[PDB]
Amino acid sequence: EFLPLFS
Amino acid sequence: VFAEFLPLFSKFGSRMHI
Amino acid sequence: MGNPWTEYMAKYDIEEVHGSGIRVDLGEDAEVAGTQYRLPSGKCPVFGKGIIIENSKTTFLTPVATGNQYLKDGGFAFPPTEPLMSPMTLDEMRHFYKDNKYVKNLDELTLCSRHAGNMIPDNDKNSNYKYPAVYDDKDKKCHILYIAAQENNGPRYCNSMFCFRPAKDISFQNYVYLSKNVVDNWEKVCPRKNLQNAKFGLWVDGNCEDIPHVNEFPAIDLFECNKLVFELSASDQPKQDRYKSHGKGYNWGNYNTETQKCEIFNVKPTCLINDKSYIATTALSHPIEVENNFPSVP
Repeated sequence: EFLPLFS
Repeated sequence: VFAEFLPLFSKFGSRMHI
Repeated sequence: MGNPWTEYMAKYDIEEVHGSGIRVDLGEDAEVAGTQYRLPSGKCPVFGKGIIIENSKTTFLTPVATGNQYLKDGGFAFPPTEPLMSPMTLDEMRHFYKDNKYVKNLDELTLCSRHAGNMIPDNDKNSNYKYPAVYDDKDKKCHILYIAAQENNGPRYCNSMFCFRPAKDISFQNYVYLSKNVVDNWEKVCPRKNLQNAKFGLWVDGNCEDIPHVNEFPAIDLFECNKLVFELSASDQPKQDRYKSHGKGYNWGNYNTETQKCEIFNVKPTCLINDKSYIATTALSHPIEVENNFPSVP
């Protein structure tokens, strides 16, 4: 599980 | 309604840009 | 006469300057996708505070375990992200916030608090939820805490949810527990160092009087007295505005170094008494650092 960041 | 523990989410945002 | 200690003692009025629990800080509520959560909201940093996870392979600064292992294994810290948000050294935070004049030059503790506060759970654009953080003052690293809970140690449950409690452990001496509300000016308005050759008192008719009623607990050294004050301090959770302490509790101690007595009390002190046998401490204060000289009050 790898988590992305969004704007 | 309240919950005891926050779920482990898959995605996150950033407030940094106001 | 008028009290000359007023300005000096302002940082010791814990209910006013911190305004939340110390041992368990859950002074506010926030929302994530329609659901309400309790979260830390103290305005002061808590020096030496960490979370002990009962019967654990790791420490609380280890990232949270994933999937069905979440809350069973791992620690409390933010899991790895793309790009990596936690842990973040002081230098990396200042570089990351280089375009923001209001954040890039904040003191390290405030910066770690603001950095943790930038993470939106589930990218819910309506969420006011702000993760707390732990700053390691030795390695200069900010650890965003994914888990805002501080105590789960009911005789009931304590493969399943882990059991844990807050504590000032010797291994946490350089850690600083930070809510989303940690103030920019903490150094001037919050306690940090313990006061050597000083005893807290109460200003009455032009004289600094002794605290008239204290709760005496034995302690081998200052660190153990600070652990005791922390254990009995303001708590937003019943031990094992609903359960909100608002900063009210046994947050102050006068440590007698000679009799090895930690004299714990629950009212705000309004002056200091110069006494060679004493060290004045608070639940918020560093468990080891001492300010060597008694203050000169004008």
